[PDB]
Amino acid sequence: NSRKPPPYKHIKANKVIGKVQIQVADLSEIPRCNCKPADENPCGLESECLNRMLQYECHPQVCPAGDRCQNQCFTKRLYPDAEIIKTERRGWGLRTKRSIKKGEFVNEYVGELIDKEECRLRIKRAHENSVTNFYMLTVTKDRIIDAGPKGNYSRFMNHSCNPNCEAQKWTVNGDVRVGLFALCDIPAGMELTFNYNLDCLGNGRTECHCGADNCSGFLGVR
Amino acid sequence: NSRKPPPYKHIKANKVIGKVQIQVADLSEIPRCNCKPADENPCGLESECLNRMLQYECHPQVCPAGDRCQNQCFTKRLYPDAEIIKTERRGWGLRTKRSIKKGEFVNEYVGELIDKEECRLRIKRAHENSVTNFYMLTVTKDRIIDAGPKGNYSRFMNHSCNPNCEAQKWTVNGDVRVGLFALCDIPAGMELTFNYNLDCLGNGRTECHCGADNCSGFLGVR
Amino acid sequence: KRRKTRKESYAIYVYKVLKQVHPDTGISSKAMSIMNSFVNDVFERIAGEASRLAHYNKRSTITSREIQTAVRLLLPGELAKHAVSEGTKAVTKYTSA
Amino acid sequence: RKTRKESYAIYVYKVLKQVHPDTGISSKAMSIMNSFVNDVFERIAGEASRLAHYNKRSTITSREIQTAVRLLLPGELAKHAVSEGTKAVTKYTSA
Amino acid sequence: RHRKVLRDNIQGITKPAIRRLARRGGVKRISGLIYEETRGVLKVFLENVIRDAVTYTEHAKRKTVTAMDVVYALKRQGRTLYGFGG
Amino acid sequence: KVLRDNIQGITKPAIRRLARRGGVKRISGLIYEETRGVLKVFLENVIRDAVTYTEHAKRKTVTAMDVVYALKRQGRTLYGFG
Amino acid sequence: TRAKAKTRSSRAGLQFPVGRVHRLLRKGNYAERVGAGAPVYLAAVLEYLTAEILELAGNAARDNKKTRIIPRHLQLAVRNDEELNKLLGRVTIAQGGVLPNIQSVLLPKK
Amino acid sequence: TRAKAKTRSSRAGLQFPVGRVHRLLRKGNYAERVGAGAPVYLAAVLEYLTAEILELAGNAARDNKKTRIIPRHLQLAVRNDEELNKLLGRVTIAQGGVLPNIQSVLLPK
Amino acid sequence: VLKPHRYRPGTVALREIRRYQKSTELLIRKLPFQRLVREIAQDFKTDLRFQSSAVLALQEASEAYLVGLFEDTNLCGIHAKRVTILPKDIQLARRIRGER
Amino acid sequence: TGGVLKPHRYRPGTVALREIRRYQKSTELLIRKLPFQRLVREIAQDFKTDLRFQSSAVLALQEASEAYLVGLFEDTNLCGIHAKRVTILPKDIQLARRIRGER
DNA sequence: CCGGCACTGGAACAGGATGTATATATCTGACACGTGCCTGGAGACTAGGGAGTAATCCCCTTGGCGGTTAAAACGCGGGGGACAGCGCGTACGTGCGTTTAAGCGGTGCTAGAGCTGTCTACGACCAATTGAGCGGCCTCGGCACCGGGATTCTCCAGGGGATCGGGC
DNA sequence: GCCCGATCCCCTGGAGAATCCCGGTGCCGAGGCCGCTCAATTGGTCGTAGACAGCTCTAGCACCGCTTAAACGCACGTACGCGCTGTCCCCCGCGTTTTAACCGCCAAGGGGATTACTCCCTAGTCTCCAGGCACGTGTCAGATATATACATCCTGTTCCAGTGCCGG
Ligand SMILES: C[S@@+](CC[C@H](N)C(=O)[O-])C[C@H]1O[C@@H](n2cnc3c(N)ncnc32)[C@H](O)[C@@H]1O
Ligand SMILES: C[S@@+](CC[C@H](N)C(=O)[O-])C[C@H]1O[C@@H](n2cnc3c(N)ncnc32)[C@H](O)[C@@H]1O
Ligand SMILES: [Zn+2]
Ligand SMILES: [Zn+2]
Ligand SMILES: [Zn+2]
Ligand SMILES: [Zn+2]
Ligand SMILES: [Zn+2]
Ligand SMILES: [Zn+2]
Repeated sequence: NSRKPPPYKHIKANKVIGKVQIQVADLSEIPRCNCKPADENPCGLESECLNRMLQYECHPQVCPAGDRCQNQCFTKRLYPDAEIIKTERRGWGLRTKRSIKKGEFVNEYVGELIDKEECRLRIKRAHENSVTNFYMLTVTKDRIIDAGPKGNYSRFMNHSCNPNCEAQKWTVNGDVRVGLFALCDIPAGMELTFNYNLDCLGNGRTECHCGADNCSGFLGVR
Repeated sequence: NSRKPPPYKHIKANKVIGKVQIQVADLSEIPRCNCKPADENPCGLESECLNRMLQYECHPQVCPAGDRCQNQCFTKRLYPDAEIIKTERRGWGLRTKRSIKKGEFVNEYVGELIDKEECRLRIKRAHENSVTNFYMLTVTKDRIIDAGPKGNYSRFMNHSCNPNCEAQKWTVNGDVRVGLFALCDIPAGMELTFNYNLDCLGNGRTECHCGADNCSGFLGVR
Repeated sequence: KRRKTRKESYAIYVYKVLKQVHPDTGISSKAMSIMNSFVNDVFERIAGEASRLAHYNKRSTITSREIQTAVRLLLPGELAKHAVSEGTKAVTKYTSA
Repeated sequence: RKTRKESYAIYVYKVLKQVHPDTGISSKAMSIMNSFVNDVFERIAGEASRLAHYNKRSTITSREIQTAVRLLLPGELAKHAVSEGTKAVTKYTSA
Repeated sequence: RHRKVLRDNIQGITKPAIRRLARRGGVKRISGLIYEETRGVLKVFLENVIRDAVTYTEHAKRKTVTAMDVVYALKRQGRTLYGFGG
Repeated sequence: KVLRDNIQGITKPAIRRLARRGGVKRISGLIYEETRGVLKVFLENVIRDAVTYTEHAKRKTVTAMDVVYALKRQGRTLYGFG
Repeated sequence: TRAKAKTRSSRAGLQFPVGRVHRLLRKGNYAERVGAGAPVYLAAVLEYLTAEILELAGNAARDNKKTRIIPRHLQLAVRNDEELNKLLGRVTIAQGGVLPNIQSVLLPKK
Repeated sequence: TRAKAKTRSSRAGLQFPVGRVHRLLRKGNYAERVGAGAPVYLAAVLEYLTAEILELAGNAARDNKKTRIIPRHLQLAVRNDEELNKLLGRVTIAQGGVLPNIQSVLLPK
Repeated sequence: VLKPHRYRPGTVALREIRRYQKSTELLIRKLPFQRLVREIAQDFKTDLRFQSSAVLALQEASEAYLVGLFEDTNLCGIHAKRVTILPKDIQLARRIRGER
Repeated sequence: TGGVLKPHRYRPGTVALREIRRYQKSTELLIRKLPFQRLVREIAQDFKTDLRFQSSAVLALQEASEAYLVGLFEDTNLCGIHAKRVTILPKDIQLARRIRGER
């Protein structure tokens, strides 16, 4: 009631439950940039990387910079600070230790690969017995990421009409994945939060109880 | 000292005193327009005559529109009204009777084809016997017009720093002439005037003593 | 003096053609060179096209049937329809005598 | 029936095995090399023809062939081909 | 007679087809009036080649258009093409 | 004597006259240096071919037919000079 | 020779030389043999394409009050006809000049 | 025929047919007489020109980790060399493609 | 169910510029292209048959023509300080080339 | 002691529209013959040394050079007008030559 | 307070959930190799003409000098055009769901392309005769300038005729 | 009261004008003739290219059914044209002074262009013999595709070790 939530099975990768699986592509359909072996930032963040700009991810077997490039971040998992902490206005929230300049990302959104009909059935069960499951994410047609039973330190996140993160999708090794980022520079020790545009098939539940210029709003107004 | 100005000889064309006379042009150098035999104004005023805009003058043997054209005005002498009236501020000047739409011209400025050295001789004569000649106008290097002995109503004219007449040069039948045109629209019954910029190697005589905003100026500055 | 050798041109047939369209005009010695060049330039395009038409088909003769096709491939739309009439009338009048 | 058809396939395949001993080639590419050879042959011959005509001659010789290459090939290609030709023409006669 | 005539077949060159041809040439943003003009530009180019190919075909006294007539009619306008014979 | 600096005999008014016959009304100030480089690479391509045609015939004098052939070779036919 | 000779230009009714076109075809390296109607067909086209130009050149020389053709009229004749201008597109005539043409946006307006 | 027949392209030291180039020249209506060193001169040039468009196509195919040659490697070899690009300027190669090129004003800032 | 932020304008275009410049296939439909050839060719002669590979030869010439006209059209727009192409750049390109 | 009057000048664009009409109607040559003839002999010296020229072979080069330049200055103008200008700059010549196919 | 006895868990066990390599099912299509033969290339002469080499002639390319006038060079003012910054609103791009032809395998059929054999009319070849076309020397004669009187018109010239301050 | 002697608006004897027009005069570039020589027409003879009739067999056109990727509407938010205003600098129109292109002569010699003579390089025939082309046998390109014990990592559990509580 006042401490660490009930146990949640931790998973690092994305497992499959339904019928669609991962797409292991060979080293023949992966795009390849045009950077040159150079100073501290090759294929870096302040560079002109044709693969970074278009939201691609380089493979260490094609990128000419070998193992010096910085464009391999989804497969290495050097997540920053701000593990789980407790919030008083909402459930848990998070707070960081070091200030992150604009341009770095936060832990990847992991879960289970349920499908459309399975989401239908699950939300209908949880509705008819009043559980109100709200851990879903549509990434493609008949492909949904579920962070209800499993997940990581990401699924303990909230909404904010004045946010500082963003949910933008990347294509890695011929497969689409979702990752949280940082909008701009922020201080340390505060609660990072992100906006999401809800799409409800029924009724709208509540109003966003954040405090700022325009955070009166609602949950699903725009 | 109370009536019409001292006697002058009334003439219409210009005669030669020096060595070079008119350059009689053949009917093979006269430029040509693109007007068609059409409504009431061919080669008119509000139309776009490729001759009228470049300050040329048609000749009835080449122009396609024949004799209906209205671009024959230096050779027909349909001079306007406004005979002589004595002036209270300066000697005689001139005055008009009716109104004139801006875009039409007044009598041609005619005289004698004096030259450089003889003009020098004449100005020195006027100094060493107190005449102070004031009838000179440059048209071309060693081609000058003098309106002392010859002339018409035009030579009875004065200066202003805010006039309503302008002196532009036209090329008729291969020969460069000078005709005064009206700057702005003029109501009936006032004094017209044109501005001239002097070029003298002597000393500055006086200031333009009219009454207006920029009327002060001076003779030989602006 | 040596009486230098002879050189042939078309300048006495161009002059016969001119006097049937305009019986009272002349022509300049520098305007006749341009017409020589014109005729010599148009002869070669047609001959060179018929030479390839006859070789694509494995023949070894040039007849009045390759010339007609070369005229159509070379000339524009409304020009290529009067030249055919001229040529096909001349050939008929010739082969009757 | 099916008399024959001549091509440069068995000579292109001989030349390839001197620059790249372990490499193949396909049919769509052989059919392009053939067109290339046939296209250059008839640009080089149809100009020696015109040279011999302009000069009032009747024979095509190695001098016409050498001059008609300096007008076609640009730059260093000509400088190397003119050297390649006069080696074969020298080795052929002294035998 | 099996004489099924055709009409209004210039609308089978759709809008996505034209967008792909413009993407291969390097174009980022496209107006909305290019589509009714690329078709007029293509219909002019095809006629000047089909006319010459049919002219080369009638001379040989045949009824089938072969793949050499097209190569000759193309090379005759300075647009040589490698790969289809010759 | 070896010649040099003759590209500057193509003056500025001589280029304004060609621009007026072409039909232009107003001219910048860097066109005069841009045009003397376009005129100097057109002449080399023609003189090279004329001198080749001249050496093939064992002469020492460039005639007026060498230039006509070297022009026709590049699709720039010229009527009037035999 | 037994009868009275008659040139071949008079049998067809032409003004250009059939017997010289025949020899130019025969000694020009075009083919191994040459038929009998090829010169008679080629001369009758070479003459039409010449009358066609001289007519327009004479018309153009008349509208300037002159009685003689010079290289300027051959230029004005061809650059005004949309099929001669297609036949002679890449050709340069010596001492011909250009056509008068000014763009509308450059004219001085009020 | 007494001695041992020996080809004409083995005296010169070539790979292309001199005896066939000769007949193609003689039966093509180019002139009235053909000398004796003209085919020997022309075969060497036809061989030099073809023995160097393959030495670039092989290199371009080895940079894709492949074994054969296909019509795309010939395009890549030809449009990347500044003399062959001027010789084969108005030629179209079937199934070739284009060169990867994107302007500098259209990239995002 | 929530959705992630959508792409920005100019990415899904700049990403397929990069993949159509890498393949070598044909970019039109074969049956619609062939029905138009058989229709144009009716104004010159009736009852014509076409070999199977005389129609595969015209498609490549046509696509090679259009792909290269668009690259000339794309420079006039940049000259005028735009990034879209309009129907008045095609006309300038063709007129300067010498076709219309 | 006495001034001499002067009329009004011309407006910018009149003496430049008179010369277009004067030069688009003549047929004369617009370059000086001796300056042009020195340039040809200077260029042709880096191909073969000490060779002579015919007086009518030097006159055929001058007729082609002018016909080339006059027809390049007509394509430059259409680009200048495309970009909404009246002045021609050095970056129109390059666009014209690149689209036309030389550079 | 010591021992009995019930109460309880970090960590590994048994059987299982599940991730990576390995032994068959069976197709699989196109470049690189043998073998016979039939036509085209090589060898050995002979015959006639095309190109090479040496003299001779005269045309036309190069070089120098003097005088005159038109074009090129240089410095000023000034007004008009190129260029940057804002602001508004229309039209092109991205995403989602329903509707429509393109592509891929068969099956049946005949129109016309490609090759073989026979045979008549057409173009190359050669000798003899004659007129169409090219070069050189001459007229004739309608074009640009000088006169040149003298022409329909206007003009410098002072003159006559209606009109007054006193004159009579 | 009538009019004297001078007085300024009409008026024309030569003049002067440019030049409407009516004749000489010196002009180069198109037109015109009279030899003359070589290229086109007339008349047979000969042999191969091409026209025409048959016949075999590939390949272009038409029809039918099934699965699924591509084309078609429709809604919404925002990035990009397009017009308007203000500043400043650079190109155009004018006068003076300086330089070299043009035009007309004269002079010397290099090299282009014929003409005669001779020799060797190429076409044309017969023999003869091996290279290149069509068809047939062979070894992978090693892809792609399923089953299958069990390779280390996540976990329900059952006797075992600490542990606290009840009791004698
Ligand atoms: C996604 S869960 C995050 C933490 C999780 N519920 C927990 O307790 O561990 C947050 C739930 O509270 C609601 N919620 C979170 N932040 C909110 C806010 N700022 N305004 C209104 N509702 C909010 C959302 O509807 C969501 O269902
Ligand atoms: C051009 S003449 C013609 C007028 C006549 N000569 C007269 O003034 O009695 C005028 C002379 O008067 C002078 N003038 C006229 N108006 C003037 C004015 N408004 N201010 C100064 N001087 C003026 C001029 O200097 C000139 O010399
Ligand atoms: Zn990288
Ligand atoms: Zn990179
Ligand atoms: Zn809120
Ligand atoms: Zn007009
Ligand atoms: Zn008029
Ligand atoms: Zn004043």
